[PDB]
Amino acid sequence: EGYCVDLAAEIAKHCGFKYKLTIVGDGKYGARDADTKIWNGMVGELVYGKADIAIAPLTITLVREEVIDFSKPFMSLGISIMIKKPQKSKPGVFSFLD
Amino acid sequence: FSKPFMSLGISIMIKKPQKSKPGVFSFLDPLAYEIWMCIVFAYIGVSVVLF
Amino acid sequence: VRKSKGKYAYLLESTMNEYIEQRKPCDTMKVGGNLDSKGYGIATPKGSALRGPVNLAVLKLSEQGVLDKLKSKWWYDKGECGSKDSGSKDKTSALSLSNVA
Amino acid sequence: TYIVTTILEDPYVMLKKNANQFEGNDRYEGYCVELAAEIAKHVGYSY
Ligand SMILES: O=c1[nH]c2cc(C(F)(F)F)c(N3CCOCC3)cc2n(CP(=O)(O)O)c1=O
Ligand SMILES: CCCCCCCCCC
Ligand SMILES: CCCCCCCCC
Ligand SMILES: CCCCCCCC
Repeated sequence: EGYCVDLAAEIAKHCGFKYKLTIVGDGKYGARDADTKIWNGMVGELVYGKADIAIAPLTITLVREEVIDFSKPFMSLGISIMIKKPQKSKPGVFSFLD
Repeated sequence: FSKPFMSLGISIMIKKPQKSKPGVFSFLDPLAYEIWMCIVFAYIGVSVVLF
Repeated sequence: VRKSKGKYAYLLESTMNEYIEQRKPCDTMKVGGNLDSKGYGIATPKGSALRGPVNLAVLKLSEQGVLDKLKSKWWYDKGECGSKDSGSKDKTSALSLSNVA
Repeated sequence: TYIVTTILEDPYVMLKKNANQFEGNDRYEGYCVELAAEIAKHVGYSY
């Protein structure tokens, strides 16, 4: 029970069908093999007939759209910055000139 | 439709606060103009009485 | 909003707010994040052969960092007031000299 | 050729100055105009 679980439960409501919350045995995403040239993860499961839909945050791109028709993104990602919270530093000497 | 080439959202637009350069006599703000004048008139009044 | 001077907060889209702040005399600014999430997109008649290759071209341009370059050029590199003092001057906690001038 | 439509009252497609000297799509300049040129170059179709 999470975000994608509720998303799939809401999608199956507007689109009536029978679905089973299967989990991928590899735990990876769409990655083209160097020499084998075979997909893996959810893309590898959908390209070889293992699941019907992938309710998961898959980053859409050019290498994946050529083999799996994606949909409109339900959320947008972003390369953000994280830092420690700006706590009060230790007041050094000459602090009366503030 | 194609894939979204640009994301957006309902944003808020407010007036940009200016620098708000304080006046030359900004240090006379904690006391009103009536207080400063009444102090001067009380200053000369006490001096004449003391003399 | 410019005449209210901190009394009217207009609610508009993100792209129009960034353009009206940069490509116009910047007396107003954008504050806060987007409330909802939308997205533009080029269209194609229903059942046309100009949807596949067109969709692949859009994803290719967005992946190669081209749309970010075009946005930064038309929204920031051509603003009216420009970016005066791009380095945001931190609010000095100390007392200024003009306050006791 | 292909017929392409767009809106004018927006910062995306605008009428560049000295439009009498130019003609056709060359007069229209803007961010959305550059996007149409790049897409037509990648797909490979005149418009
Ligand atoms: O489709 C993809 N969707 C992804 C979604 C997530 C998140 F949703 F944040 F869990 C993450 N993480 C971010 C940091 O590392 C741990 C998990 C990775 C994703 N990756 C691998 P990437 O492309 O190397 O980023 C994809 O390929
Ligand atoms: C506010 C204008 C008058 C200021 C008078 C300041 C007097 C200072 C010495 C009492
Ligand atoms: C916050 C510590 C400041 C130390 C300044 C030392 C100056 C020596 C001349
Ligand atoms: C308008 C007030 C002038 C005060 C001059 C200084 C008086 C001691």
